[PDB]
Parts: sequence; structure tokens; C-alpha cells
Amino acid sequence: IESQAPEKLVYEPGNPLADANGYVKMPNVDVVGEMVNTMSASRSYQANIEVLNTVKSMMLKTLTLG
Amino acid sequence: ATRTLVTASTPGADMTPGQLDYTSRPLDVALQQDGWLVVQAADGAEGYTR
Amino acid sequence: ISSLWIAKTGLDAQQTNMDVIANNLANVSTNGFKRQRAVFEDLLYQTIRQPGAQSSEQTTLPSGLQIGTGVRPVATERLHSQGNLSQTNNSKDVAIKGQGFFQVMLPDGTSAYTRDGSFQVDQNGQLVTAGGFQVQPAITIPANALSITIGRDGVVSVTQQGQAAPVQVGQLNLTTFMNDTGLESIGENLYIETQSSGAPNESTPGLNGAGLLYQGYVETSNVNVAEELVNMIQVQRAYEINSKAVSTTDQMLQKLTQL
Amino acid sequence: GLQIGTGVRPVATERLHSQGNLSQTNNSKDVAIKGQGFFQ
Amino acid sequence: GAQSSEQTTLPSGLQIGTGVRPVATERLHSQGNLSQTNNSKDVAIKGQGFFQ
Repeated sequence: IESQAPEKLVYEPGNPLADANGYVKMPNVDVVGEMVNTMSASRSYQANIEVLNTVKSMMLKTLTLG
Repeated sequence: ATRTLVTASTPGADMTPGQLDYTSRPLDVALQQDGWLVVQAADGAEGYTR
Repeated sequence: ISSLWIAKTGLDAQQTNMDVIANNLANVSTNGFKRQRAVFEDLLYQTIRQPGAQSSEQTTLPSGLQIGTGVRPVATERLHSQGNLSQTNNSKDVAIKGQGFFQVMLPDGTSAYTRDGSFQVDQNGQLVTAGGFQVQPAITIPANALSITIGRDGVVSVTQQGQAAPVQVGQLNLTTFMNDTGLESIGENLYIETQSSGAPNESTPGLNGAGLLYQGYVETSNVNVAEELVNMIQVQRAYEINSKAVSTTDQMLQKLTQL
Repeated sequence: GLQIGTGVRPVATERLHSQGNLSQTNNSKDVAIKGQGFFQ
Repeated sequence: GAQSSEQTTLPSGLQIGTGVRPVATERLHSQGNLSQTNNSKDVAIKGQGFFQ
């Protein structure tokens, strides 16, 4: 889903995309938020990979019970 | 649909007239706000310049 | 980043103001120039959080966020004040006392209005301005003219060898606008009318709020160097402050992306 | 809208063809013209 | 491409510059001032011309 936060708009009558007042709208992205999202996603990815690896090893070890 | 590639793009140009200096040369000309001198390009078709 | 996209507008505004000051300083010795001043205006403001009222007698601050957008130049108004008069002793120079401009016909049929009084006689006798552009009423001057005199109400008369009496050769009226500030200015010191100003009205000097005419004097530019220098100093300091803002935001962004 | 300037330049140079003062020379061949006109 | 003006958009072409080169060096053959040296064998040219 696209965010509903208000979008930044700058005064540039030159660009044809400008409206009647000359305000052209640009995306509103928090670069800090994106960097932190990348780091947290990477950490969760690694954690889930490791959990899967441990569970696979345990299953393979219990496959030879006896 | 999450991936959203980005490609560079250039619009036509900016038509703000530049600053002009007075060299007093008899045949140096400067156009108006939207003037254009017509010249004959190499291929033959006419072109516009400033 | 909003910081860069705002400081860019700030620097552009300061640059345009410096250009206006430079032009005012540059054309200081020209005849009949009215100085200009550029006024800026802040853009619209975006509200991210509404200022939620409390009214709990806690004396708390209003918690409302409202980011700015920048500044744009809205207009450059010219001051139509009466400049000083300098004497050139040339018999064909007119200085206007009050308000009003002569009507000058451009080569493409339209008419342009100017206040610069410096007239020279062409090869055919029509009174024209320096540059070839002629006056719309088309005052004519005969040959072997002993001396040319121009009255205080725009009556131009010349004296011949005899007749013991001057003979008039034309009339020099002038036009007035309801709002002279709203005129678009083109080179050769020409002003043309836009929708901002009303339709011009023609009248003889001295009537309907039209200034008189003095012969042998020209109107100097009303440029005030004592304030142009101060405006220049403030422009330079503001430019440096905005540069510091750009440097700070660049440094913090670089620190952000270091990791 | 707003308008931005560009500079100043000379357009013309006019001579003041007034009447100059006369200075005596005692030379019978010096001629000073009074009024209008040029010698060819 | 072809916008067809169906909606207000901007062209998507991409052109890259190459640089700047010196194309010419022209001498302004104006008329210089005259300096008086009072010498007997100096000639100053008024107008256009060249000695050989």
C-alpha cells in the first residue's frame, strides 16, 4: 500500500507537471527510515535462516534415532 | 508489484536567456526573450540557434 | 532532501536580488531611470500534525508541526519618483516635471512610452530619439531654423529669418497611465502597457495631472548608492548563511550514509 | 510578472552646435562665422 | 516517444554531452590610439591597411 502521508511539493513553474500554482509534487521518503528498514530486514533474514538451519540439523539428527 | 526501477531522463532544455556583455563589435547580436537565428545545418535542413 | 531543495531556493532568491542591485548600480548615469526593488514572498506551509488543543490549564505548548517550503521572488517594483535635473544646454532637450511619458512609435506599428528626454532631428525634420525611434505626434522642424524653443505646455515653435514673429510648428502632448508601476520595460528605455496598467490617456502638459516641460535639461536616474551598498552587504551575508546551511546538511547526510 | 535587467551601453554621442566666443587675432585672413553654416 | 498530449507529461529522451573545445581565436581589428613620440621616422596608420 502507498503511504497517506502528505507529499512534499516544490515551486517550479518551468516543469510541465506543475499545477496552476506551479507546485510540482515529489515523493516523501524518509531516508533514515529506509536505511533502518534495510538493516532490520537483513537481521531478521539472517535470524530466520539460522533458525531453519538449526531445525534442519536437529531433524536430520533425530532421523537416526537408535 | 514492488520492484520499481529508476531511469535517468532529460527534458528539452531551459530557455532562460543568459547574461550578455557589450563588446562593441559591429556585428555581434543578441536576441530577445524568445528569439532564434536561423542557420543552414550541414544536412541542409534549417536549424535555430542563439 | 528538503533542506537542499529549500536552500537552493534561498540562494536563487539572493542571486536575483544581487542581480537587481547590480543593474541599479550599473545604469546609474543614464538619463531618466527609475530604480527597482525586488520583493520576495514565502511559499505555502504544509501541516503534518494538527495543533491539538488541550485547554487543561497546564500552560503547555501547542504541539503542531508545520514545515516551510521556501521563498520565491513575486515582483520587482520600480519607484516612479522625480529625479534631479541636469543641464546640457542643448536646445532640443526636454525634462518632464511631474508624471507622464512621451509616445514613441515602434517600427512594428505598436507604440512605446519613454521618459528619457533627448531628441535629435532626423534627415527629414521629424523629431526622433537617439536610436531612430520617432515621436508619435511627429513634430516637424523646417530648415534654416534660427532657434528652436519649446513652451511650458508642450508648444514647440521656431523663428525664421523674418516675419518679426515666431511661427508654431507643432504640439508636444504626452500620455499618462492610472498605474505607471504596472508597465513592462524593454530596452532603449521603453515602457509598454500591460493589463496591470490602464489604457493611456493623452493630454497637453500642465493639464489632467500631466507635468510641465523644461527645455535644456534632462532627468537623471533616481538611484541611491548609499542604500544600494547596504543592500549588497546584506545580500552577501545572507548568501553566506545559506551556504553554511547547505554545508551543515551535507555533512550530516554524509555522516548518515557513512555506515 | 517580474523583469530582470542586464546592464547599460552607450547608444549615441551628440555634439553641441552652439555659438562659440570670438577672440581677436589681428590677422586679415582669419574669418569667424556668426550664426549657421560651414565652409566647403 | 509520442506523448500525443493525452495527459500533461514531459518527454523521456536522454542525451549526454561530450564536452567543450576551443573553436577559434579572433583578433579585434579595431583602431588603436595614437601615441606621440615626436620621432621623425614613425608612421601611424589611420583606417585599414598594412605595410609590406
